[PDB]
Amino acid sequence: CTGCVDLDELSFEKTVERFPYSVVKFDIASPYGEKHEAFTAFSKSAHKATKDLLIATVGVKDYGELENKALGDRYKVDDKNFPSIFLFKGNADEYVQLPSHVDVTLDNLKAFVSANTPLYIGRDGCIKEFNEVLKNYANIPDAEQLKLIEKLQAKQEQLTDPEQQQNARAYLIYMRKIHEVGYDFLEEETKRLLRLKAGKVTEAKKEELLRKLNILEVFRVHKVTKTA
Ligand code: NA
Repeated sequence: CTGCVDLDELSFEKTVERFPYSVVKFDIASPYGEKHEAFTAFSKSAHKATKDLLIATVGVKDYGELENKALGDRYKVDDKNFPSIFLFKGNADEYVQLPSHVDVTLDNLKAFVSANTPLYIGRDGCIKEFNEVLKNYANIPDAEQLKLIEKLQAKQEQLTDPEQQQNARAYLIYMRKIHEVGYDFLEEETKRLLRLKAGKVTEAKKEELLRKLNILEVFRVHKVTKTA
């Protein structure tokens, strides 16, 4: 899958031991289907979020020299019940396995990382360096809102990743609209977005809307404390 590093008997231990954390799916060689697609989606997500996590695959072949059988056997991977998902903590000796009962989904894989490492794969659309300064934005004073607009506008112009540049536009719109009209903007925009999301929409269009809804979520506050 895109971003998934496929490892073998020669590369596995050496590569795992060079990253702070690795998540490895052991499966048949040339895997396919729902769990693999989830692992693919996971690779994409993890990649957008961090550089300290290796996303890797090991394909155990049933043919010829049985490449990677020894590797599978080192970790006692149940080859009657592929795929098997492992998380390694910086070397090939210190690891945890994904319980065999847990469905191999994008959500469950994100959860696996966050339960077993200091790493966090955020929501699609989010930008961590924006989020870290935006807590409680709707409630802070106008001058501090304007300072943050100027700051994140400067950050946006430096953004080199195309998705982050697009997602930054939504952050800025929301920052400006909330500064202009106040927290009522959250409800307005949530209803607009949900009307769209409730229409007949393609998967791509849904993903676009969800990214807007995820960025807008950053602006929700538990309590409105600023005057409207
Ligand atoms: Na931008």
